[PDB]
Amino acid sequence: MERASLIQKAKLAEQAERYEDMAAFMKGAVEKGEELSCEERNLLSVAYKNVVGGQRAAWRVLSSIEQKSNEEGGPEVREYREKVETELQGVCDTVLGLLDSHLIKEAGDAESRVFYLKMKGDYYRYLAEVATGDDKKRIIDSARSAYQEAMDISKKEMPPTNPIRLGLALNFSVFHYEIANSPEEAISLAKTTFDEAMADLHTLSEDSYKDSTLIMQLLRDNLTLWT
Amino acid sequence: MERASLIQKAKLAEQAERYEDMAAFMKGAVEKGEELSCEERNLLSVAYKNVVGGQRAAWRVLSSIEQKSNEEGGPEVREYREKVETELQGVCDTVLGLLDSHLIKEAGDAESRVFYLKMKGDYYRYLAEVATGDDKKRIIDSARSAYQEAMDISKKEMPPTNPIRLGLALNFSVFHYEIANSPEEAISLAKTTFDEAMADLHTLSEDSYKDSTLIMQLLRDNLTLWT
Amino acid sequence: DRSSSAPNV
Amino acid sequence: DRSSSAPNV
Ligand SMILES: [Cl-]
Ligand SMILES: [Cl-]
Ligand SMILES: [Cl-]
Ligand SMILES: [Cl-]
Ligand SMILES: [Mg+2]
Ligand SMILES: [Mg+2]
Repeated sequence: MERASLIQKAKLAEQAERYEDMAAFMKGAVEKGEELSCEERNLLSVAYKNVVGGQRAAWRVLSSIEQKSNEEGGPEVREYREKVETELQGVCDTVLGLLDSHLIKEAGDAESRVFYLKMKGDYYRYLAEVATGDDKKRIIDSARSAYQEAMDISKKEMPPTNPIRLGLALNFSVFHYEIANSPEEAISLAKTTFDEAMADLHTLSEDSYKDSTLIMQLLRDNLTLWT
Repeated sequence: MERASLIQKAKLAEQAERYEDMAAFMKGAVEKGEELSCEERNLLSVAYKNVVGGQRAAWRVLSSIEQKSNEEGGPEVREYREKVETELQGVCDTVLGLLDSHLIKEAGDAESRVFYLKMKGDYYRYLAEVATGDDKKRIIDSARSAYQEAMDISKKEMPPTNPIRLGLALNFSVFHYEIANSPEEAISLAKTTFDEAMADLHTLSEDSYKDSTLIMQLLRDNLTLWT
Repeated sequence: DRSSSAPNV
Repeated sequence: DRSSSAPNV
């Protein structure tokens, strides 16, 4: 129906904590083919991240049990893990479909482009977490490509403390460590990102500082974990 | 499929926080027509309460917005409130269907019977929260009848500090206040329940005491609210 | 405020 | 433990 009605319903869904509905409303809004505002981008991202987040958490619980049994001591665990996986792949595919059909090519500015390319890398990363065989290889390649393009734009267009730039770098470092099994690249990126941002914090207002250091603390937390 | 496989999958669902799935598995298990153990009763109750809980929370958010607009200053809010309501009614109807088709008549002991009759009263109460007209009247009558039968059994078969008995009395008092608009009956029941239980707390072990006083505190909290 | 009802574990 | 990624508001 009308785009404005879909946005209204997405915001109602959000207040109601109805994230599947929220995502479906935002999908309909994207499909109108107009750009999304900052607010609207965030509605889309929050909705789908809540949906995939539930599936990822469930998949991890089930995969852990499944792995713990395929050592020593029915098909139920496997079967249910497979069901949740298929669901997760469907949601990731839907998001990537929106990004490739509409959002990336229609974005009118640098910030939007980085936002959507990062999302592209993230949803490939979530696919990579559950993938095997040839699927996993092609997914990993796709994630790296998306993240790297986003990184190139962000380095040209955004200051080092910019929260979008910081969050992209954080997630790409997670990719390197968890997905690509490149711990050295992970640490290198996280440390460089942190150091180049620390350099500029003394120039920031209270609110800017809070937004930047939220992400910077996560880079730090990962560095502790990874060393 | 096999009953044991359904129970296994319900417990996996629970660990995964997949409550819709959990409820569907427990529905299949009930439909095998054997009694549920204490553990299994609790799987069923947790699953469906999580599902209806999400819908109730959403309905309340939406109904509040809808009401706040039908004073001074599109159909979207109403339409979405109606969608969520229809969903909620479907879940409540499914639970009541299980209770009437299987659980109440097949229960082999007093505790089971009270548990299921209380559930019957609860799901009618959730229906009553969203009902209007003739539907609301018949639902309210049905809730009262179920609660009252449960109360009669619990008074004969359970001590005053029994957590099931206490929880039933709590929920029936909520019915009186919120649904029946009988504040005097609500207060009277809550106060009597509390006083008759307090009488016996000095006889309880640490663990029994904790289980009983959890519910007793809620009766107290309601009494504060209602006076 | 809404009244409290019995919790589930 | 799993690495932390960027939060959503
Ligand atoms: Cl329009
Ligand atoms: Cl399954
Ligand atoms: Cl069997
Ligand atoms: Cl709707
Ligand atoms: Mg699969
Ligand atoms: Mg209705």
